[PDB]
Amino acid sequence: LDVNFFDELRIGLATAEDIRQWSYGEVKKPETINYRTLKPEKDGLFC
Amino acid sequence: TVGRVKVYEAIVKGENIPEPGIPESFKVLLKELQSLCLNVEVLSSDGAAIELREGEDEDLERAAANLG
Amino acid sequence: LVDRYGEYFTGAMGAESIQKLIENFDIDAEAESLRDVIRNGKGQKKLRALKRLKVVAAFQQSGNSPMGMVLDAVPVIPPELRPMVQLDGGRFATSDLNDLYRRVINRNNRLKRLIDLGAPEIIVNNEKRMLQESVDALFDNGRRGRPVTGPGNRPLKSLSDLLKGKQGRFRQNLLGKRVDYSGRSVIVVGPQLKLHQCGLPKLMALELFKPFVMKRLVDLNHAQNIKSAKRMVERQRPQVWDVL
Amino acid sequence: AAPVTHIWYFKGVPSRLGYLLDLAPKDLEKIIYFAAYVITSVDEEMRHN
Amino acid sequence: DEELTARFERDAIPLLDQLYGGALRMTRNPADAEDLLQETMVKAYAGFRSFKAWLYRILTNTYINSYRKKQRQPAEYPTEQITDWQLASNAEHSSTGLRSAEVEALEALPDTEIKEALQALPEEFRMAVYYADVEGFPYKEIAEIMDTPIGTVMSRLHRGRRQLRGLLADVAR
Amino acid sequence: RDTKLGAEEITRDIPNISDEVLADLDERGIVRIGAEVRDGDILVGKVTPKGETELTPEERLLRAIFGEKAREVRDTSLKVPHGE
Repeated sequence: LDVNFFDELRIGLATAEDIRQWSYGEVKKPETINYRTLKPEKDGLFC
Repeated sequence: TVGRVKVYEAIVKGENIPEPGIPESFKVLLKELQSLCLNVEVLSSDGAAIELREGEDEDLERAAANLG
Repeated sequence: LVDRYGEYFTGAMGAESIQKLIENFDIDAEAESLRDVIRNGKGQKKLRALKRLKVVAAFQQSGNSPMGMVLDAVPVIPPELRPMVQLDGGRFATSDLNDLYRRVINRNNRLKRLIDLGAPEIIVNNEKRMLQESVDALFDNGRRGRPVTGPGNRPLKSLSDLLKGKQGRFRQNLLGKRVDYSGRSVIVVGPQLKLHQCGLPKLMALELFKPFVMKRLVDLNHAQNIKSAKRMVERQRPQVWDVL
Repeated sequence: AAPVTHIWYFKGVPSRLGYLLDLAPKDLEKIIYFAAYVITSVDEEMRHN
Repeated sequence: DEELTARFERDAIPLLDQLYGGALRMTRNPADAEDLLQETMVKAYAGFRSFKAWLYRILTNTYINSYRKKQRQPAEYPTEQITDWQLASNAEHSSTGLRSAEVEALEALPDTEIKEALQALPEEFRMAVYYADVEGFPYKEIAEIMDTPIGTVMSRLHRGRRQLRGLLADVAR
Repeated sequence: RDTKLGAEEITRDIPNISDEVLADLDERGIVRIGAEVRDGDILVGKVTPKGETELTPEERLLRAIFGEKAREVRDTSLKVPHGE
């Protein structure tokens, strides 16, 4: 969809505002997936 | 990911090999840097930050036009 | 000092206190003060003010808020970059990142439970220290203290480990990669070859050039369509050697 | 549930936090890891009066 | 009984420093020993008003409960990197395997079988069966998308279905 | 094994596969003692449960037209590797 017109690549410290804008949600649970159903648990690392 | 499939199409149809896209390795690098709390943006010539994604409609437009 | 005089000041442990020191930090005062002290004379203390001046001035000119050095929210990398796959035998295999993130999560949630439960300040402080150390292990593992280990007493690979070394994502995931339309085999001497030629094993060439052989196979009538051409090249039908 | 310092800016030598606040890296270690208290603010007028 | 909690504090805190030695032997992992110690603290302080060997019983109870929860969760062994062999082996049992650029490109190609049988159908019937069977719209929504009564949508669906059943007979194709 | 969509099956019945290439399989879908196997041949037939969102639009057209079986499977059969 995009050829690379990139002029430069910038790097700086990310504040909590940046991290929260990146985020699609908060991971509140240690669980990964269900052992029986192999389904990702809600609010988990794989949610 | 799009360049490889389009390349196979181009060879199988006897067409020219298309122009390459963006490596997934660079996107992965950016995601890792972000996961390190490094804010890494790709700037265009005008100074704005480009957002890297892919259009979903292209595969749906071709797949839908396939049947008629 | 808190029993008497406690209302004349405020003090704390941990990273919340460092954050409070950065909120009250005046960067311009220290900037031109250090510029003055460094410009006044030459010596060891002038080198202190120069080296401090590089970082303080760095935060002054770049527009970076120094509050970025203290985090209230930790990013979480997408799961495809830290996948979980089941093996033969029912076991599962996760990237070390999942165990690091999981430790940060458990210790953070226990810290919340301790804040709600009104636990002793010693317990809450222990949990805060454990949280800081677990986020440390998440970003750069082993940079401070003993590294967090998995089974077999193996230090887990942190987010910093992905960017570092010959096995990291910089050296072998970027400067080099695995490629399609490639092969390998043992080499034997070619004495009958011309200098511009090389002998290619037939099956190797058929696999390498497979799409070209399919296209040229559909151009002629050997293959009805391209899918049947794929089926013929995969089966090594005798029609493929002339086209190849 | 509580702020955390980024270890890159603390343990990386020379300490970026330590050079920002003019704190010795080992004292900053004592503060961040809860070995020692630090004074965040002081009321000057209330102490003088 | 707030002062009781204070009593807890003193009588608890040195014992806790020794309880680590008990947890480290149990978990064999120092970070898991810290986790187990703090979990023993959370269980003790909330239930200390109820009532050192006692704190050791709470500790061991919490360790064994962590074992029981460990039986219920999926068994995970962490790895520095997942190997390509494990990715392929896992894909062999997966609903969708590891597709290749070839399979993608050829799957994106026209069928030249189904497409011909669809073009033989009149445009109204192929449109109705496209919105119905291929896309999955409910019948009323098909009556809305193209402007027709329900009767023409249903009738064109049945007749187009019949004609397409005639134009091909395949167990797989 | 068991998957998200349910149990796999080792079987001789493999969709989109001719009777000619199943010749050396027994009634279970396992190759027969003494068979000569080549590159790409079937050793053990296996099917894995598939989802209805993974069917191609044409496959879904067939399934809806003929009212086919609710169980959709992919061919996961063990095959002889290349050059063997």
